[PDB]
Amino acid sequence: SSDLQSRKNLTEEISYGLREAEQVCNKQQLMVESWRDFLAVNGEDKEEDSVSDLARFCYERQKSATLSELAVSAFKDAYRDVQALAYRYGDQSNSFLIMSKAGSKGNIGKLVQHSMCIGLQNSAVSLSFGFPRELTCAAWNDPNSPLRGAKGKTTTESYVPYGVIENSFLTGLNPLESFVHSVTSRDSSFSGNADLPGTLSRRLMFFMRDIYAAYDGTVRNSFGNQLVQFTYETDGPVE
Amino acid sequence: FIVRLSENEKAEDYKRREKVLTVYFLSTEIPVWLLFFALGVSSDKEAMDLIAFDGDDASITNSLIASIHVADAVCEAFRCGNNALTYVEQQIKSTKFPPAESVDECLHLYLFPGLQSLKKKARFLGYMVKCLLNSYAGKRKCENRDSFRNKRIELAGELLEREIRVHLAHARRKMTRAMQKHLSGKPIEHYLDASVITNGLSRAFSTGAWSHPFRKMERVSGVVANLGRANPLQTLIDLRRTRQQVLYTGKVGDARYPHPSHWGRVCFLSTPDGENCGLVKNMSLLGLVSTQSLESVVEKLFACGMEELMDDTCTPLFGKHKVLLNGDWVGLCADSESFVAELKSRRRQSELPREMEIKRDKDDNEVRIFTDAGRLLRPLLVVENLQKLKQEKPSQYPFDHLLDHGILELIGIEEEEDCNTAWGIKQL
Amino acid sequence: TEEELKRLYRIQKTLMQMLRDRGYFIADSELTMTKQQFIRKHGDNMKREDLVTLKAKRNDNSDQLYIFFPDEAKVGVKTMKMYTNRMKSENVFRAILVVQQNLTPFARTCISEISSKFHLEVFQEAEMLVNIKEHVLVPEHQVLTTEEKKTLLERYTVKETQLPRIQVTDPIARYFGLKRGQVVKIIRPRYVTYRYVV
Amino acid sequence: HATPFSTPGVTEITEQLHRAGFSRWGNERVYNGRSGEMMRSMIFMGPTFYQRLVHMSEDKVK
Amino acid sequence: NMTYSARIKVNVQVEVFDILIGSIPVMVKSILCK
Amino acid sequence: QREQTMSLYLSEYLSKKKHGFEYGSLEIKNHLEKLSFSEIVSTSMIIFSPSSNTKVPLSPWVCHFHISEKVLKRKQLSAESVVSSLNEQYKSRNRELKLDIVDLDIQNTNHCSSDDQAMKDDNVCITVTVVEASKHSVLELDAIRLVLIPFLLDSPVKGDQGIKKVNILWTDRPKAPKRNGNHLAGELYLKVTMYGDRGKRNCWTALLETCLPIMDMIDWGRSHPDNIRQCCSVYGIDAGRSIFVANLESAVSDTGKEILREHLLLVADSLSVTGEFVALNAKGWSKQRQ
Amino acid sequence: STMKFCRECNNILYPKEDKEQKILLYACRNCDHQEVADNSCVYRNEVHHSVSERTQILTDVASDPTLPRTKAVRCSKCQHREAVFFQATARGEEGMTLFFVCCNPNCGHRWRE
DNA sequence: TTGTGCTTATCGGTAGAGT
RNA sequence: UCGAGAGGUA
DNA sequence: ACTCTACCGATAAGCACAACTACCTCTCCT
Ligand SMILES: [Zn+2]
Ligand SMILES: [Zn+2]
Ligand SMILES: [Zn+2]
Repeated sequence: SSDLQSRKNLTEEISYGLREAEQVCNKQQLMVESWRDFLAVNGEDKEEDSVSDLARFCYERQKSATLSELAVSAFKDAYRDVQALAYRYGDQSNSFLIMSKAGSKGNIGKLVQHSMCIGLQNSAVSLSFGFPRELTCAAWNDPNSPLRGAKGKTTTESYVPYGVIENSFLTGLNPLESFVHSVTSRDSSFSGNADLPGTLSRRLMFFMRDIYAAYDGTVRNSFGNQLVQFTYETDGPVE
Repeated sequence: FIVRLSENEKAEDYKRREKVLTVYFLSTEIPVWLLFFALGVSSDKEAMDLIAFDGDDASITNSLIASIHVADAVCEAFRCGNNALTYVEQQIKSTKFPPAESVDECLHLYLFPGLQSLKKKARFLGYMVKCLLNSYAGKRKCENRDSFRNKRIELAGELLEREIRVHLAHARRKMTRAMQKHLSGKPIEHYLDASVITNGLSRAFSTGAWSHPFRKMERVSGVVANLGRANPLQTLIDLRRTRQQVLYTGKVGDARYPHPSHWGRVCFLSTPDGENCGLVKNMSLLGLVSTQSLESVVEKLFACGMEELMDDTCTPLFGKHKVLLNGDWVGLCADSESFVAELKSRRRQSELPREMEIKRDKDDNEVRIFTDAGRLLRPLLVVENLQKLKQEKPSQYPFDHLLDHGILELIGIEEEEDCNTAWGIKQL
Repeated sequence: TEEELKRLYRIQKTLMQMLRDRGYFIADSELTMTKQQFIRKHGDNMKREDLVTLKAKRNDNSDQLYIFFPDEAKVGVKTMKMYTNRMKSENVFRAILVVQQNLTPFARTCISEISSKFHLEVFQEAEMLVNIKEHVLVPEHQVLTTEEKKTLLERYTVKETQLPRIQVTDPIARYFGLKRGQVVKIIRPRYVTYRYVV
Repeated sequence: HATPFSTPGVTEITEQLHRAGFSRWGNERVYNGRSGEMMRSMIFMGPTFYQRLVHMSEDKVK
Repeated sequence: NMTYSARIKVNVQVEVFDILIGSIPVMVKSILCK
Repeated sequence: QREQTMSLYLSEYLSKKKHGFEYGSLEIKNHLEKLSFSEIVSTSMIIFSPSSNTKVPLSPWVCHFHISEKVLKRKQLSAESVVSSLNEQYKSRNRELKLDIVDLDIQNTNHCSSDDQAMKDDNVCITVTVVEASKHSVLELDAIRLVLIPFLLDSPVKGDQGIKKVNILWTDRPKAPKRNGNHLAGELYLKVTMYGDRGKRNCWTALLETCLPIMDMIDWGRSHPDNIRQCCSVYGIDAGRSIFVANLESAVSDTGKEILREHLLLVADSLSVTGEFVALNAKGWSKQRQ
Repeated sequence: STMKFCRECNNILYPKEDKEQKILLYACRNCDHQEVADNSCVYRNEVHHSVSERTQILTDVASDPTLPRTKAVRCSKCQHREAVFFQATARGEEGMTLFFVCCNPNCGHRWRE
């Protein structure tokens, strides 16, 4: 930001963009077979009830995996516009913008997390708790929040965590937001899937080692001169 | 004591294979209703009232009816006389390792030792079956191993205790073998071998293989570690760690991820990276581990207003909430809110142990009290008596004075969820 | 029984298409026959008897193959023996057997024991619902003759063993009725490849 | 104080640095030591705390 | 290079009609420590 | 693989009708999707009604299934249709219910003489009564409740037992391209997932038997199983190789790296030298050498 | 699934049918007591499909399928090709009518076939 | 802790073979 | 030196 | 019409390996 007023304008703009993205996700969640009567062009008196239940959408999203995927896709689609604000509020001499445009290191999303907001934070694995849509001190003390085991809406056994962090790294993170970020990023530090590429490479090498090209132009295996390919199927240009 | 709900596989035809309730006590596999009628119950309606499901579910009713029918088929006329007691005695005697005591004595001491009366343990069994049915119906959530509310930690009081016990048992076996060899055919000092326990402890500390908590063989590893002298920070953080044992490392579950129960007890931002990612957890700065209290809080609980549990099973509990102390149904309370408030007030006046968790959950309609060891505690400011601090006369208050005057208190993980906590003074 | 009639019409059309692809001199009227014409010519009740026909190779009239439709499903060894006797009487070396259900183990042993004298093929009715050859994924298949196979072996100076293999149980091999020891020519959408039936 | 959850705002840090007679953004004008010319862009400089790890080059030589 | 432990003494009586059992390692700055 | 995913493409003749592809896909999904009788029914109860020995002995335990008309309207079903479907399912297998049962008759009634509850007035009632051959072996209630009720609920009123779920998806680069016409905007194909309860019968052949009334709607010239292993048995080794190449290209694109076509083609031709896609384990290598 | 206890010994009653009586009766095996049944209902269960307890969250059972999306149609208010199509009945019309819902987050337009 | 074979055991199961 | 168990490096 | 065997298809029940590469220290015994 050039000055304090620009920073305040950017903060308000980011907040409004996040609210709009959340509303877009809530609208996209309705694309299910249970709301076909409401989505049709008719006269329904339950229009206000769809928008009055704001906290129930988060609970429904965390319990359902398809709804979670749809919400994630909608949030990314809406958050592209939010990420686009860096070019409007960024100077040409900014080192982060220069390195992002040049492609040497980083990208636009990393700069957005640095300055404007971290954004969506979701975990692939299923957990017993859920983020209560706000990431504030009051939310952490709510007995009915998804973080406190279950919301009682009959109990729940597993959750797909889904949280949005309004703050950024520069502004700092409250302990609940830091906890959410740690839960999201804990999967990277695991040692899983470190042996699978090696084992797959070893097996594929064992299968493909004996293959070689012959003088006659055919692709033959070492064992018994077995014909794998009569001619190399490459689209040129040197044989 | 295990109560299992599963489809019947004994003396059951193809058509009738619905879920029934069974009791696994001393590997006897006895029907639940036979045990109910053996424990001073003479009516089906009374047994149903003991299991206060308080709901309308077809599966639960079908399971109860199936259990009744299985109990009737297994033992003829079990309700009349004491046929159920004879049947359970025969089942106990049928075990490969039957207890020496009789049925009239085994039930008193091998079944719910906390409850002295024979009818009270029937009510406890009814409560257990009610909890199982509520969990099956989905009203009650199941216990999770990841949460710290259901976990305890032992550092030296218990880890060394089992090694001492097993080495003492081995020494006793060797001593009695030597005595039998010598008697048939000496100072008492010669009979007892002193090198046994010393060598066992030395080997356990050196090799690092500690005795398994539940298995005689298959000694566990990772209990004893070397200290780091590179810098004082390394030896400070090595002394303050918590280990979670898992059979295999690649497949563990949700134990590698942070949990809301970790708030303030163990650090969630710093965990080792690698195979033991999340299994080893560093304790927080304000982290304390509870210890067993010599004093008994049972006598003080009755002074607050708690009443004794009804011995007769016929008398129902209208609105009296259950009071549980270390898993024992000590008594009942008419109103949970005032009872918990008075208990907390007594604790703040140093009239109760400073390491005690008071839990009140309205969903289960019970009051839960814990005073055992292994619980993780942290100090939190109390705003009710925070104005008492502003005396302006003293300065540099010792922590003991603050605890005695009630400005600060130790809050358990289970108790923290009940109370409302402020993050900062400015927000307060 | 209209569903059975249309199922049999589809099976007959697919069989005629397969025979035409195999070169058995199939008349254009049979290939272009419509469902209405089929049900009008067949009659009220076919009884799985009108479908039984005999076809001869276009190049040589001596070669002939007969298609057999058993009256009832779950055929046994008695009907197999009757079919073998009928083939011996009519002097035909190839036949196609279409059965609603799978054959009995005794029938399989009988049909395998006499494979040297005569060659018999078994096709399920479910398989013949859709023509496998007329598919986008399936490329063009051309069966090389003995002279073509010899020239192919001589050109690359490679034995028949050292070639990519195609099992007899493959749907394309059964569609073309290829026996063991015959190579094929495959054109991909160009570079061509050859597969050896083993 | 640099307490993690009680960190001061960026504005306070900039004001404190400005009161010290330096640029509020932590960057100062520098001159190339080889030629003496003045660099076009200011360089951020500050006394950060660094640690020396136990891993050494000569310990890894084989 | 020796164990820092403490001896354990208990009285044992044998009836027909303070002995040493073992040494336990001592943690630094415990209840029993110089 | 138990799932045995399939892929069905719509025919080109539906393009003439306005919104033809959408209507065709919806009709195919409606016809091919399994719908359990338990989902349709709301309240199931067994009522004691005297037999009165009309003409044939029968159990004095009739099964009353109450179904609201709104659900039938949503699912495009009628009481006569579901009764006929239940009768067809009962006569199709009749292998379960190993008791003294001879015939089963199902009756549809709009209003039933039940005074136990009248919460719903627009819900029809279905009466199912078992018939016994002059025996009292069916008089008990436990056997009926434990056997007959689960059997009726598991019976599908729509679709087939094999088909698990059908979802309609839009794609831009299909695995099976069109013959010559290339709209290239995309096509609305249906992905069918079946049940691998038993490997006795091939899933593709079973699907072919079900789609007989709608053979024209499905473009069988491009439809193919999603699996690679049985695609060779269904359409030949070459089709399986092509689908494997397409899947490998998709996986490489998902990985974000760029790999030349010749490498993937060589891998595909090496893994199918013997005409069968062997596994990457030592067993597959040993079989290929054998 | 209807359980009741007789007034004499407070034990579970077992339903039974007598051909001569031609009426529903309940009699427990503890005492020779028979009472007249009421409502003639021996079993009444609300049909539910929640047979997988504590398992529908971890595993996606797909209880509520997602509506299909097509790119052939073009929206009127905005030039967006993606829309959600489904079949539903009108307020008073008879039959199923195809409906469309625009997928543009900024449009929110729905129209019939 | 499993993924993948892998090899018996085991349940009918009906097809011929015979009377 | 030959081994086992731990702790770390990319 | 009415009955015995016999190779053969689908579910249990135990084995049997294998869960990455290159590195470097430290204690324990062996
Ligand atoms: Zn009814
Ligand atoms: Zn009675
Ligand atoms: Zn639009």
